[PDB]
Order: sequence, then structure tokens, then C-alpha cells
Amino acid sequence: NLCPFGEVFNATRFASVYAWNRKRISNCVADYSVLYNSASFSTFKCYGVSPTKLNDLCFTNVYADSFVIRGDEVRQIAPGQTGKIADYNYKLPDDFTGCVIAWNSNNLDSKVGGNYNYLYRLFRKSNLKPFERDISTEIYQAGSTPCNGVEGFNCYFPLQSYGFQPTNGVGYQPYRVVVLSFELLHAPATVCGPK
Amino acid sequence: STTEDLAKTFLEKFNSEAEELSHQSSLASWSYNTNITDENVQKMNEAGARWSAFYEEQCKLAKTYPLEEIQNLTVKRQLQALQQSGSSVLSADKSKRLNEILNTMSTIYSTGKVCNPSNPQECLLLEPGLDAIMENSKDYNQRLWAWEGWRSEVGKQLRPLYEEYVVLKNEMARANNYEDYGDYWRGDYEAEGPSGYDYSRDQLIEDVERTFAEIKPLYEHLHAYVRAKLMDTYPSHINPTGCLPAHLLGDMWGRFWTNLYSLTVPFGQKPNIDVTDAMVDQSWDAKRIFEEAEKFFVSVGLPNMTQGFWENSMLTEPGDGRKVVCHPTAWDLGKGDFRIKMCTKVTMDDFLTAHHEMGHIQYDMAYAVQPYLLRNGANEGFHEAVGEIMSLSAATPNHLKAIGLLPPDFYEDSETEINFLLKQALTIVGTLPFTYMLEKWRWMVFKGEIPKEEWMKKWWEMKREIVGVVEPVPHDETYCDPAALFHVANDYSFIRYYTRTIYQFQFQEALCQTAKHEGPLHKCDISNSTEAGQKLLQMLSLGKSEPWTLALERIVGVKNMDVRPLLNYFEPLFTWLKDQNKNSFVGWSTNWSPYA
Ligand SMILES: *[C@@H]1O[C@H](CO)[C@@H](O)[C@H](O)[C@H]1NC(C)=O
Ligand SMILES: *[C@@H]1O[C@H](CO)[C@@H](O)[C@H](O)[C@H]1NC(C)=O
Ligand SMILES: *[C@@H]1O[C@H](CO)[C@@H](O)[C@H](O)[C@H]1NC(C)=O
Ligand SMILES: *[C@@H]1O[C@H](CO)[C@@H](O)[C@H](O)[C@H]1NC(C)=O
Ligand SMILES: *[C@@H]1O[C@H](CO)[C@@H](O)[C@H](O)[C@H]1NC(C)=O
Repeated sequence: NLCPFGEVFNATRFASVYAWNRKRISNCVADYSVLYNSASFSTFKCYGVSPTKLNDLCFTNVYADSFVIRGDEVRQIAPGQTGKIADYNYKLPDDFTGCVIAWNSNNLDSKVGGNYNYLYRLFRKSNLKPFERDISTEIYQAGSTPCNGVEGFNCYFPLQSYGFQPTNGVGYQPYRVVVLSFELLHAPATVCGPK
Repeated sequence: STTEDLAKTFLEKFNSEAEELSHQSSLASWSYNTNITDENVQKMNEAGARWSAFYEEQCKLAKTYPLEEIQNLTVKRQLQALQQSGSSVLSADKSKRLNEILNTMSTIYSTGKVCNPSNPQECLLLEPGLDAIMENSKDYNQRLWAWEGWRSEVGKQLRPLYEEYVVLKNEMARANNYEDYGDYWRGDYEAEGPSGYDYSRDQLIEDVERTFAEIKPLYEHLHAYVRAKLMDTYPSHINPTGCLPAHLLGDMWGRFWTNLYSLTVPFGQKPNIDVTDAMVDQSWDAKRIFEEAEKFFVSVGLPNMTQGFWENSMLTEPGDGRKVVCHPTAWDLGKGDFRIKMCTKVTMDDFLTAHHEMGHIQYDMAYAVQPYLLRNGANEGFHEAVGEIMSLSAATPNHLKAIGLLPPDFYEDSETEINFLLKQALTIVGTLPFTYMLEKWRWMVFKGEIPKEEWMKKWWEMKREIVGVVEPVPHDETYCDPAALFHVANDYSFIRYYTRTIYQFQFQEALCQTAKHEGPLHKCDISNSTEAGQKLLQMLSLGKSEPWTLALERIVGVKNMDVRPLLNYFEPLFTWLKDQNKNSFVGWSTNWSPYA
């Protein structure tokens, strides 16, 4: 009855950021040691949660949101941040309590000639609400002229593809990300540490 | 809602699609240049075609957003850079002819060959062969056959094409709201800017002419000195108060006097400083050379190189079986991909090249914080000036000592310093007249101030008066000699080489004042100055984001060209030259000619 973190971090396939994947970690015993021990992680920042005290504690739910973005965007996955990713792909609330973990994926998610399978939303009429998800393909009407679904002048398909070639720089390189949200109120605590 | 908002959105979409298509062109261009195969020729051609087709479409689309309603200057700059299309305004029948002329002129230059009256079967091409003569020969007549033959077999063929080229190009500019093709070229120095940082295309001429005024006394004395020394080599054909014959200047045109060094060397017994032997004796390699270069930028506060650079660059001729281009090229492939292709040898020159090309990479790396379209130098003169200040510091005897290639006890002698500043003058100061005069002629042909009936009369009048240079053989209007130089047959502006030069030495003088240099500027190394690399990086950061006036002011404190820097580098030689030319005439007569 362990909590399945290796199903999130050690997953073979990751998601695009506009279609970020969410997994519920509920009613289970948590091995946080795997997370903190591993030195593969190039980003491990927690807001609201003390990484050590988690073993002592219990939370009703732990959500594991996974996606792929590029290295110079990893900074956007944090409270108060602005940007394409924060505004149009994946938003964290300003009162966010949890941890953000990222690592370099160039060995897996990059390809000679490029891997254009991971995408992101370039335009959107409004900024995403905290933990919102937009999988719509509707043509972005920037001007007053209706687009009629074809796409054209001032009328753009709203999703663009990252291109990941192994020779890119670190800020243009693929980064697999995991956001762990810890919820300690308004439901019966079910995810406990080993303590 | 507003047009500016639509433009920002337009630009954001462009940037995402352009960055990847540009990058893909760079990648295919790199695989051809490091693996010369027919397969990679196709893919380089095909990838640059898709990108070129994309860039044109976007330029037309960009014109749809009117610049008048764009309040953001950074958005404005990007739209401007995109909106300029070129020959697109011309009718398609015209446009095909213009490219027919252009491709013909370029092929004539590349496939042109001249034959010696003696041995009517030994015909030679420019590269190699004629170019060898014009750089290494000390025979008056041998060099004359080459100079006249080039301007005869190739220049005469190019004459009618060039006259058509002027008319079509002039219309293209007139249609694009420019007075002439020359005004069109001079827009690369235009800047709308905010307050005090605007620059008019006409103002470029003013500033080129006032500054060249100030270079003239230095050029005269270098010219008088070379004439005297050449009088010993060519006594029958040199007049001590006259211009110099154009076929005796050290290359096919006299664009650099660098190869007159053997014959003009002030102190021939004193040898030049060449750390080549040290590097070989200390078992240096390409890797060490580039590591020292990275250390030089690290010493001033700049970025280390990227792991990609080290992993992905060609810093040595491949061997394997791969044919490669070995011309030293710094790249920026896009997207944090920063590479150099040098077939690096363990020589002082390639040591010095590495420092220049990594000053490219380092400019590349600082302006990559900028929108794709605002990621170049502030003008066409800034980029090679940044590389140049890096060869200047690294060849100083003090750097070469500190890094262990010159013994700690090295004799800096006044004679070896003068012999240096001469070789520099023959390259750097030599070209400054050649450059200005080419471009004045073109600017003035394009304005129509030079009739076609007088083209090559004013050409050679102007070489006489300005460059101090005279026609070996007389030449009529059956000739286009302007256009027996690459850049003129292959439709490239030339004043970049003049503008580079004045910037170069303005940048060095200011970085060397922040490193608090005591003494002659020709001996300045900026190594270990964190303050200098701040000022440098405050410019390099900007790219083409702000006016070029403001980019200069951030290094140098001044919004325009000043030649006072250049002159102070060379003031050592000026003094020597004047005393060595005191029992000589300084200047030229426009009248003498080798033939009459
Ligand atoms: C992934 O696998 C490695 C090695 O098999 C293991 O050390 C690590 O704990 C795993 N990660 C997770 C999240 O369980
Ligand atoms: C050279 O190009 C050929 C195709 O022309 C390719 O198969 C080969 O792998 C390339 N070699 C290298 C090392 O780039
Ligand atoms: C111009 O637009 C850019 C968009 O990134 C914005 O950051 C900037 O503040 C705007 N203002 C000016 C005048 O630079
Ligand atoms: C890059 O610069 C940093 C910061 O000084 C330095 O610690 C690091 O060792 C340098 N990288 C190299 C040369 O490995
Ligand atoms: C920079 O300082 C270090 C330590 O003082 C010295 O070894 C090195 O030679 C200096 N570099 C230069 C060229 O000033």
C-alpha cells in the first residue's frame, strides 16, 4: 500500500504542458525519501511544506501534475509568476502549498531533427485560473474579423510545438516537471508518512 | 483591439515559427560546412529555401500593421526589420532581370580568368594565381599584366550589366520611398530612437566625411613613407611627388597595404613577435587555445562557454574523410546553440583568431536575451569591432607574458613596437581611403551625380585626389573597374569596413580607461578587468534593441564616431613617420601618371 510516486516521476511518457496530467495520491503510505534523496533533480523548491516534516504529517490528497516544458520556463512554475506557461498552460495559486520538481530530459525527449510532439498554448483570451487546463483547438481570433475555423489574418491556431534537438542550449532543452500539491484541510486525511 | 496589440500577437507567432525554421537552416548549413556532400548541399539549400519563403510571407504580413500607430519602439524596431522586403516592390519581369544581372556579375567574377600575352595558354584565375601575383610579386610588368587583364577581360564584360543594375536598383529604392540605392544602403545607419539618439541616413555622409578629414594627415604620412620605400623597389616608375601606381599596392585593388610590409619594414633586422614556437614547445593544442580564450573572457566578467560549444563545435579539421570549410566562422545556430568552425592550427595567428571569434560567440550569447529580430549588432559595424578588440588585447606582450608564451623578462623595444604599428597601419589605415572612395563613387553614381560617360573618369580622378593612387594604364568607359572588386559585383555595401574601424578603437580606448591602463593604447590588455566587461556587456546585451547611438554611448560615452581613439593608437607611428618624411614630400599630385 505504498504511494505510487514511481508511476509519476519514473513514467516512460510525459505530457504536454497544455494537457498537463494529474494523478491522485490518496489512501496510501508515502516514501518521501525517494524524492529528496535522488540528486537527478535540478529543481526542488517547496512553498508551504517543510520537506522533512512531511513524514510526520498526513494530507487528504496529494495531486501529482506532470508535464514537459523548456528549461528557461521552469521558473514560471511558481506562485506569482507570469509568462506564456503560467498564463496559458499551467497556473499555481499565490497561496500554493507544495513542491515543484524538475529535471533535464534531453536524453529522452530530444531527437536528431527534433521532437515536435510536446506542445504549448501560444495564445488565449484570458489567463488560466489556478490549476486550470485548456485543451481546446479553437482558432485564436486576435482581431475583430471572425476566423471561421480556417485560420488566417489575425487568426491563429492557439497551440505551438516545442522543438527539442539534442544540440539545443539548456534554456531551450526539455525539462520534465512534477508539481506535488498537499491538501491538509476540509477532507479526511488519508496520505500519511511512515511516522 | 488596437493595431499595436495585433502586431505584438503577430510578432509572438512569428518568433515561435521563425526561431525553429531559422535553427533548422543553421543545422543543415552546419552539416554541409562540416561534411561537404551533395546530399547535405540539397538539405542546406532546401532548408534555407523554406525559411526564406517564410520570411518573405511574414514581411508582407508585417506591412499590414502601420508603424505610425505603434507606440512601443521595441515592437516598432521588430516590425521595421521585418517590413523591409526589397525587390518585392518591383515588377516580376524586372525582378527576374535584376537577379539575372546579379547572378551574371557574380559568375563572371568567379569564373573570370586572364591570360599572359607571353604563353597564350597559361591563363590564370583570381583565386588562386592572379591573387598570388598581386600579393607576392615584385615585378612591375608581371603585376601590370594581372591588374590590367583583370580589369580588361572581366571589367569590360561587367560594364554594360552594371549600368542596367544601377537603373533597376535605383527604381527599386525610389519605389521603396528612398531617393536612390545609396540612400537605401545608408538606412542601415538610420535610427528613429528617442531623444538625441536619432540618426539620419544623410547624416552618415557628414560623419564619414568629417572623420575621414581627420584621418587624412595620418594617411598622407603613411603614404609618403611607403612611396619612398617603394622608390627603392621600383625606381623607374615612381614619382616622389605623385600618386602611387595601382598595380603595386600589395593586392589586386590596393584594398590593404599589408603585403608591402617586406618592402616598407622600418627596422628589418628586428624580427616580429611570434609565440608559435612557444605554443609548440609547450605542447599546446586546439583545446588549450580555446581554453585560454574562454579564460580571457572569464577574466573580464563574461560568461564561460557552453557545453554545447565544446561538444558541438569543429575546433579542428575533422580528418575522418570529411571535407570541411576551414574558413574561420562563428555561428549562433539559434536556441542556445553557439558553435565555431575553425580548422585550428597551433600558430600565433589562430590563437588570435580564436579570441576574435569567441567575441562573436559572446556577443551572440548576450543579445539572445532579446527578441529574435532584435538579435544582431546595433549596426553592421559593431560585430567585427567586438571581435577585433579581443585580438588587440591578447597579442599585447603583457597578456602573452602572463599566459606564459613570452618570458617574464621580455624586451619591449621601441623599434619592434614601431614595426608593429606599421603593419597595423598598412592594413587598418590603408583601407580607410580605399573604402570611403569606393562608397562615395557608388553613392554618387546612384545619386546620378556621376554620368555614365564620366564614371571611370571620376573613379580615377577620385583615387588620385583621395587615395593617392594612379592608373598604371589609361582607362575609358569601356571599363567598370569599381566592379572588379567582389563586393561591387556581388552587391554588398562597403562603408562597414570604415565604420568598424573607428568603433573598434573607441571601444578599446574606453575599456582600457576602465582597466585604468597606464601608457600607450597599443599595449593595452583588459584582462582581469571586471569593470570593463560590465561596460562591454551593457552594449552587447542590447543587440539591435535600442538605437546604435545609445549602444555606443553605453561603451564609449559618445553617440557618434570619433577618430581621436584610432589616432592615439597610431600616434607613436605618426611621430616616427613625420621625422622620416621631413626630407620628403608629404602628399600627392593628381597629374602624374605612369604612362604619360
Ligand atoms: C526511479 O528509479 C530509480 C532507480 O531504479 C529509483 O532509485 C527511484 O527511487 C525511482 N523513482 C521513484 C519516483 O520511485
Ligand atoms: C555525411 O553525410 C552523409 C550523407 O551525405 C551522412 O550519411 C554521414 O553520416 C555524414 N557524416 C557526418 C559525420 O556528418
Ligand atoms: C514594449 O513591449 C515589451 C513587450 O515585452 C514590454 O516589456 C515593454 O515594457 C514595452 N515598453 C517599452 C516602451 O519598452
Ligand atoms: C564557469 O564559471 C563558474 C563561476 O565562476 C565557475 O565556477 C565554473 O567552474 C566555470 N565553468 C567551468 C570552466 O567549468
Ligand atoms: C589575472 O590574475 C591572475 C592572478 O593574479 C594572474 O595569474 C593572471 O596572469 C592575470 N591575467 C592577466 C593577463 O592579467
